[PDB]
Amino acid sequence: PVPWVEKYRPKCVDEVAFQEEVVAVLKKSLEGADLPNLLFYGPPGTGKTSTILAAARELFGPELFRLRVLELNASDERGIQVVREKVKNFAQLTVSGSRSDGKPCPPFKIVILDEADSMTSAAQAALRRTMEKESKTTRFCLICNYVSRIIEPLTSRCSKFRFKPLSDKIQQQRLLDIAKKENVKISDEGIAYLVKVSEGDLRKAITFLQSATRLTGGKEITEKVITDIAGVIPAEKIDGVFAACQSGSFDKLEAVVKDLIDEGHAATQLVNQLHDVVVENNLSDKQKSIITEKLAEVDKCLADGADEHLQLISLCATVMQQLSQ
Amino acid sequence: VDKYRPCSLGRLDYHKEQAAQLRNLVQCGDFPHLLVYGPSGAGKKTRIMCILRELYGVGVEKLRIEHQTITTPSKKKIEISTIASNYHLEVNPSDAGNSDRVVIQEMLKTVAQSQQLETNSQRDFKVVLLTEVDKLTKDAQHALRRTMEKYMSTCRLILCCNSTSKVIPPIRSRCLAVRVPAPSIEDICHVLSTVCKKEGLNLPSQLAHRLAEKSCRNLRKALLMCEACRVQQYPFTADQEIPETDWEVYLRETANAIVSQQTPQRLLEVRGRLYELLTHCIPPEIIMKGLLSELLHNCDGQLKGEVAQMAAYYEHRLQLGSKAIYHLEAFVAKFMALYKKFMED
Amino acid sequence: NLPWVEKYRPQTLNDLISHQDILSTIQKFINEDRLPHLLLYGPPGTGKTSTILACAKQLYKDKEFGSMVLELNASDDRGIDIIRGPILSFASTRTIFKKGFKLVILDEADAMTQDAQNALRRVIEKFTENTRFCLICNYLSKIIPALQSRCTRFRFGPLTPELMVPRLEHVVEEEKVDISEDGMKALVTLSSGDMRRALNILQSTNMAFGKVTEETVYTCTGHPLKSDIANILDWMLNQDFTTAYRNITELKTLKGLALHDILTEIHLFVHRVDFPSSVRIHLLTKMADIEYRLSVGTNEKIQLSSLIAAFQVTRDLIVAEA
Amino acid sequence: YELPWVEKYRPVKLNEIVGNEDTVSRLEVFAREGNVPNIIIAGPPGTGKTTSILCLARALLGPALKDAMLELNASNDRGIDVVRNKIKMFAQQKVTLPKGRHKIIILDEADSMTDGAQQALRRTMEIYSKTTRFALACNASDKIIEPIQSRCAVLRYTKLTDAQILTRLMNVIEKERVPYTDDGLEAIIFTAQGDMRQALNNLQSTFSGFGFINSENVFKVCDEPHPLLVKEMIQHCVNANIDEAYKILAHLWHLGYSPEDIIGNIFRVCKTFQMAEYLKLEFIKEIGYTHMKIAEGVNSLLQMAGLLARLCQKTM
Amino acid sequence: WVDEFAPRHYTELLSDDFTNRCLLKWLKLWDLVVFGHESHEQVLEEMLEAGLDPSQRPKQKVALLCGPPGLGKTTLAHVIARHAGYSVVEMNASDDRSPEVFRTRIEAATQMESVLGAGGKPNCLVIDEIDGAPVAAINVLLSILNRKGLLMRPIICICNDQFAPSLRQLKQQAFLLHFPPTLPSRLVQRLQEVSLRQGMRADPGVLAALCEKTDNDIRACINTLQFLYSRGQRELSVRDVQATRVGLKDQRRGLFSVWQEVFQLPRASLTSASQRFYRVLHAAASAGEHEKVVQGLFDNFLRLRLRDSSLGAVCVALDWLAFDDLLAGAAHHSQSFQLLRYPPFLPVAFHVLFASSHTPRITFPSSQQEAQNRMSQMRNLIQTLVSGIAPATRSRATPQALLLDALCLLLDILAPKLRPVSTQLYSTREKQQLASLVGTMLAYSLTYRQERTPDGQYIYRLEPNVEELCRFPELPARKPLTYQTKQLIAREIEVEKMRRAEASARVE
Ligand SMILES: Nc1ncnc2c1ncn2[C@@H]1O[C@H](COP(=O)(O)OP(=O)(O)OP(O)(O)=S)[C@@H](O)[C@H]1O
Ligand SMILES: Nc1ncnc2c1ncn2[C@@H]1O[C@H](COP(=O)(O)OP(=O)(O)OP(O)(O)=S)[C@@H](O)[C@H]1O
Ligand SMILES: Nc1ncnc2c1ncn2[C@@H]1O[C@H](COP(=O)(O)OP(=O)(O)OP(O)(O)=S)[C@@H](O)[C@H]1O
Ligand SMILES: Nc1ncnc2c1ncn2[C@@H]1O[C@H](COP(=O)(O)OP(=O)(O)O)[C@@H](O)[C@H]1O
Ligand SMILES: [Mg+2]
Ligand SMILES: [Mg+2]
Ligand SMILES: [Mg+2]
Repeated sequence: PVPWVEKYRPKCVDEVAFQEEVVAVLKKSLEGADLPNLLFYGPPGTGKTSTILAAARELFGPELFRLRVLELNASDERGIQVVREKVKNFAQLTVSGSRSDGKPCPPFKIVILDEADSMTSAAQAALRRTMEKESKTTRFCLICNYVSRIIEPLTSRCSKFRFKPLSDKIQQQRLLDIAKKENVKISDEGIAYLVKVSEGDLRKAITFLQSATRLTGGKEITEKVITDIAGVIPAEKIDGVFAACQSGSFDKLEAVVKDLIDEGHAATQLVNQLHDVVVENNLSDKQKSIITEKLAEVDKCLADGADEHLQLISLCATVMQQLSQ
Repeated sequence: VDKYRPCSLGRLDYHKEQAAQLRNLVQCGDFPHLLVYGPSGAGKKTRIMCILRELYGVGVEKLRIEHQTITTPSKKKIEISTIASNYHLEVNPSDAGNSDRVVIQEMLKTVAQSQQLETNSQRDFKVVLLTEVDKLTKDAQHALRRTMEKYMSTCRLILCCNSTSKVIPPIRSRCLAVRVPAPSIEDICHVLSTVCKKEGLNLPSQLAHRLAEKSCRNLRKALLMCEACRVQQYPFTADQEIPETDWEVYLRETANAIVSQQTPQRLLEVRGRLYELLTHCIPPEIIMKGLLSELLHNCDGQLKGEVAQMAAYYEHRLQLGSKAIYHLEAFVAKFMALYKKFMED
Repeated sequence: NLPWVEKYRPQTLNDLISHQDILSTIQKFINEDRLPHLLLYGPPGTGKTSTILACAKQLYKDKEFGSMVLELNASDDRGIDIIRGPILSFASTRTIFKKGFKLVILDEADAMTQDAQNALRRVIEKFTENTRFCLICNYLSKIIPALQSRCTRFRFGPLTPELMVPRLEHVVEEEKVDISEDGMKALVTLSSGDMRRALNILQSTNMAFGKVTEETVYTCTGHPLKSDIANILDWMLNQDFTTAYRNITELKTLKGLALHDILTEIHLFVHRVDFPSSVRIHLLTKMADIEYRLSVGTNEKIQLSSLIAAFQVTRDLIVAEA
Repeated sequence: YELPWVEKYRPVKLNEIVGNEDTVSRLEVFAREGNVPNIIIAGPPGTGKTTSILCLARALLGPALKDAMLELNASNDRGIDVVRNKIKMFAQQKVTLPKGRHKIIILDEADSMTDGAQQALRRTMEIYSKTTRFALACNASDKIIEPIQSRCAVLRYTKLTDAQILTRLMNVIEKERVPYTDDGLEAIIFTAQGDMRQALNNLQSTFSGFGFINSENVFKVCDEPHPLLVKEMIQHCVNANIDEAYKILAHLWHLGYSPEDIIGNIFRVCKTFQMAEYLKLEFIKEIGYTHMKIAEGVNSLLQMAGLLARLCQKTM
Repeated sequence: WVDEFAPRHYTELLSDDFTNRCLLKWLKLWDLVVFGHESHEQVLEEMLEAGLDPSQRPKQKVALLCGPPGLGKTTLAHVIARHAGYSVVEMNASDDRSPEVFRTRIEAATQMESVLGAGGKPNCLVIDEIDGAPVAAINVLLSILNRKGLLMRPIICICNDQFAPSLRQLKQQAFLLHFPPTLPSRLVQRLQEVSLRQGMRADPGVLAALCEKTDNDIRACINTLQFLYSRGQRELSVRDVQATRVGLKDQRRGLFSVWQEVFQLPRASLTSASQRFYRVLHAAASAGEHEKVVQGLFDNFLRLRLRDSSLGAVCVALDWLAFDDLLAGAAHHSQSFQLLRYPPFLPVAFHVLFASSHTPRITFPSSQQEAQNRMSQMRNLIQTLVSGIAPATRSRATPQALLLDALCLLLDILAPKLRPVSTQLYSTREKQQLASLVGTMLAYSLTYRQERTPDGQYIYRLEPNVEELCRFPELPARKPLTYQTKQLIAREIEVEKMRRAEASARVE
């Protein structure tokens, strides 16, 4: 059991790089022993969960880590009743602040809510009501992707801590450090393409590098294993699709669509990469608008559960209509 | 198609580099949760079989049938036919229309909290092979994600599916995605020549190419077509009547009856034909795919494209309701109104 | 010490405001001993619990409030075991106290199922002369029409800012914090017509920074700024597609915005922008579709591009009409 | 300690029941024939399914009602044990009755029972058919199994028509000497939504509140979205206008109404609007689509604005 | 209500005489142990005569009278047990839920040496509604059947659904009677006999019309006969059977109104479209059942004459039906029951779309119910087929893959061209081809089955009826295998099955 996204979490708050302002404010809040307000938010892979776990480890220590820290996934537990019963069951246990090592521990238990922005308004209203139920003995920490998804009352009893996305130089630095630590043979171009396919995510990059070490088995990691583990459709397929739609008939469209489907490539990856291609190139505003609206409708239909081949042939019909006119 | 399936990854005929990646994955420890996907008939079950062969000894090929009794929130005991063994457990949770979450909770609990018998032979984890996870509901996949989170230590899953857009990203992101493409026409012809030459047959290359092009890159169909062509007439000629599946040519005749006449009595006749197709238990997605392909074979003047969009839209409606005959007849009625408008002007 | 709502909770029929017809009718019924089963429904934080607690402390003393009033709330699951459990046994009993009816305060009565509301309908119709229920709920339409047909309903609406600002001025005169005009405008706009969130936001602004202005409220709450949404709409209406997409995705990854909040603030903005009717219909239909597509849980960049797409078709049509 | 008007003015004979016509005539024939079969009474809630079999039983048994009549609601326990014990016990007692008289066991809300309860109720209805006659008041007759309804008569109750509710309400008004206006009667019809007990309760609520009946006083004690404003919103959506319709929608949204309440009043007004038939059907389809969005969990103001834009887009 | 017209002797039964004769033969077969006295029809007569227990008992001790819940099987068992010299002690399995009181009502109530006060009147056990009993009770009855004290009194179980799983372990040692007592010749003969028993005078044609009217029910026929006797009509004519005129209606004459209210325009102010709109809306709401109305509209809007040659209304009606299906799905999923105010607008839309003065034929919807029944039957066929599949080839393919990719090709593999020649005259290649054929039949577990057609000749079919799945009628007909080839391959299949049994005996 080697979870590299958990193994390479900095357990010390001084080991947290790039966020020393938030580290210093967290250290002041821990030493002040009166912390009613706490919130972490940012893009995934920024290590807000690792930062609050490092704060919990530097305050509670390893002995109280399994006692006064409770982590719950909000997206896994979107039901009302489970987060009513588990939070109350954890909060009702009266554990004093006395530590066997003699360190002064202030008397609160910490609660982590991972992906708390996935809740609805009524779920967060019931959550707030539970916060007002147990605002004394235990303390809470919400982790969300966007702070504007969180309803107002939960922003009243918390202090925000914004996270910048990590710059690609320190992303490549951390990836080469981890590859040197675990003796992983991968070139600089492989690291750059690995951070390209995982757009601003160190969790996805760490899991993809772990899977590359699993699938290569000691070999040098190439571009093919990276572009196949992430499921990335190669740019030759997208260029062939746009060549068929630009100058061709529906026989060519059905040929390239059947080739993509029988190659096993997912339609979600195709709509994402076709959106990425069509939002940057030199088409007209009307053509880009019609194609992107069709891509959004296609991804909605794929989320509903509609058949992918019919959606792809309708999407390629729309792209052919816009391009071949 | 079952006698000469390759038992191990070293005996495969196509996709050698993916076999090398999968045997390197087996070659080390911490084998993660797999999500095997692709098109139907590509060889996903063959790859998963070879993975399970490499994961254990020679006793993987032993299989048995159990009829396990599940209990719903309603007091109702429902039997589920599981294909199990002493090293893994293969299940199809899609047979329960609404109780799929209960069976994927209970089988996960009885496979995880019940420890393995002899831990010297197998590893610390045993495999649960879910089959066709795409038609599971969203709350069922959420319960699957919860049970995967709770029991990572002793139960590491392999999810065989197709068309991964029905699968939610919170369970896709936790699994290593392995994509098995359908083999190329040259590789289908090569394995047809191999399966003919190892039983003393004289299949020419032209009939093999016609078999590969006719089967739409489905390998099981392209091999059962070869065996049916052997049985139908043994001396293989380049011009052979390839044995066509009955519902495919019935769908082609259905599209011919659609393009024949644009009158509502023909719509009633085609409603009878669609009802026959529905009561023959084939899914309406395949019906829409075959109908659209056979209508695009008989269309002209760019109208295909509009028809193509139309087909996708009604398939979308078919994924929101429960009575598929309303949406299928809405599609063919709108298509016949559009043809009448196209052929009139 | 304590939160301001738990300090300054109203305890008198005159201390609750904007419900003067409702409070007058409740006082008229309770002076004549003709009070029916009550169903107070409305938005959160508009004075539903505090009104009936003021009426209970008017009816009963401090000593007998804990005996002839049973309170059930969100901590109690509302299924079928409760209605055949403590509330039935509470309603079907007499008391050694003065000869008056009992009282059951059932918070969040809209979370009961149709079978639970029918069982509660049986309990309500069986015992009337000794028990007067009080069901308080957010949505009237989530309960059955039989339950609406046996208990008298009362709509606790939102508080108009014209009537809301004297209580805010009273709590800013009693508690000395810095008060400006734009801070009060931000309070009465972001609070959305309920006193509970206004007092919570005011206390959080006092405890976090110390002064109450518009930008302090916006930074403490995380609400999207008006100039922020103005910049988003300007980028959608007079920039290129790749330029607008890159600018808005950098603003989303910087400011911490989400596409649902961008959607509702842009929806509030486009009814100020004097569009022609046809492009207004097109924008509203497209934005409602984007809201539903975000509700069903898809990728976010593609829906952002569809929003920019609708506004680019809009800007082409606007310039072509000019 | 005055009784509410729901139970105070409940009718005591079959001649005062205004709901059905053929079924009340069948009950009137059954009250004098004396060979009453086991019956199942089906219909919407609140249409009078248990003030009709009660009147039939009181006209049938008469002075021996208290010994030879058992009403079993869903108010008590609805397990299998109480139906096994109490119903069989009551059917096994003897009552000195005339030739064409039988005991009556009314089972209110007979649809919530399981399959075992009704498959035992088959034998309890079959065996004791000479002594007692059953009367199951069911909300939905499709949930009743086929062998139960094969051996028993099926009686159907419709939803109260607005003319019948008008006749009953004017009878209650003339009985209680209530001054009234026609606009107040229209308002109490609109807030009544076809239910008789809801109509009587709203009328007694506004009579205890304000007294004199007028259309302004009905909506002070009910406070639905006002049908004048909702009808103006539908009229603006049908007259190719989106700005004025959204102005009315924002006026009804800054009064704090939920999306569900506004869209329910939107459909209730669009039922009785005045326009073309195909435009009505397209509007009802769009309103149902938007209500599916709202009940799915999308309850923003943008969804109501998109509904208004789609209604304005249907009418060119 | 069956007061004096109840059957009491063997001459008042309303079933076919073969079923009653074999039932009486099974009842009188127990006289060797109770009293101590010393096609499918031929199969039943062989199993009722050839071979008995050493303790003078039959092989089966329980009769499963499976059929529809009416049709008077209980009264038939009562009068036959009265005729055979026993007394009927009936019991019910629906009021008995606890297994302890079940064993009190079975193992402590009857089938012992219950020598009562009437020494010439022994007793027999009659059980009704055995399908609805819990599985513990039927397991207890199975243990009583398998008790070796010994069971001597007969058990006459009454069944309603034969294909319940709880009777999977019982019918192999039971006696099945799925006979349909719907033969009017016998129903009207016993009806004339029971009319002669009292004095009611009825024509045979009128009672035959009543028999074919109320779906050949008999207890309801006696109930309505006593009802018309209480009304006072001493004679019966065609007008007396026209009091209802439909006996197959479960209040279905209202539905034929409302579909007419959808389809037939009211003939002639009342010509306003708002009045017709409100009228058909009120009728659609007042019809009560909605799913039957929707199915009737879907099955009836194309057989009606349509003037829309451009299909300008069929698309709108199918959109409306999809809207109704979406409403049903959303109201079932979100559990919010304020969405059901809309689907009453489905018929009135049809009344706007298909308002015609003509009155075509309106049919009760049979396409949807038989369609779902066909889907259930084909699904159970697939389940039985894959249960027959050996576990090695079971896991290698999904049921949809075998249904859409393999089954027609499997039928084309398993139907080659052969000649009528003996087994020893085949060549080496032909013997290897027959070995491959019988290996496929052994692995996929199918066997050719003999069937007696109603014409009289013998025909051969598949054992799980795979050709029901993998075939369509509108295709051009392919040449099937001849009869003697089916006989030859069935003989090869059974001798290969015996060879496989010998191989499994030699290995084990
Ligand atoms: N400031 C940092 N210094 C050092 N390592 C960091 C820093 N930020 C992130 N990391 C690394 O990034 C990894 C990912 O951390 P996570 O906490 O999973 O990211 P995240 O923000 O929680 O995204 P989620 O969990 O998917 S919402 C950690 O295990 C660290 O190894
Ligand atoms: N009319 C009012 N006048 C003054 N303060 C008020 C008024 N209504 C609400 N408040 C304040 O807001 C708080 C919330 O009131 P409550 O009635 O307890 O909430 P609610 O109306 O029951 O809504 P819930 O409980 O969240 S569903 C009170 O404790 C007061 O501090
Ligand atoms: N046709 C009618 N004429 C007179 N009063 C009626 C009529 N229909 C209903 N009512 C009144 O409405 C109430 C009837 O409610 P009930 O009959 O108890 O409800 P229900 O319709 O039987 O549905 P259940 O029993 O809850 S399943 C009484 O107050 C009656 O006075
Ligand atoms: N390397 C191979 N050699 C021979 N046959 C193969 C090979 N790979 C796949 N096949 C055949 O292709 C067919 C694919 O079946 P399957 O693995 O079940 O596909 P799917 O899982 O997509 O339904 C099988 O019948 C198998 O016999
Ligand atoms: Mg996280
Ligand atoms: Mg409250
Ligand atoms: Mg009632």
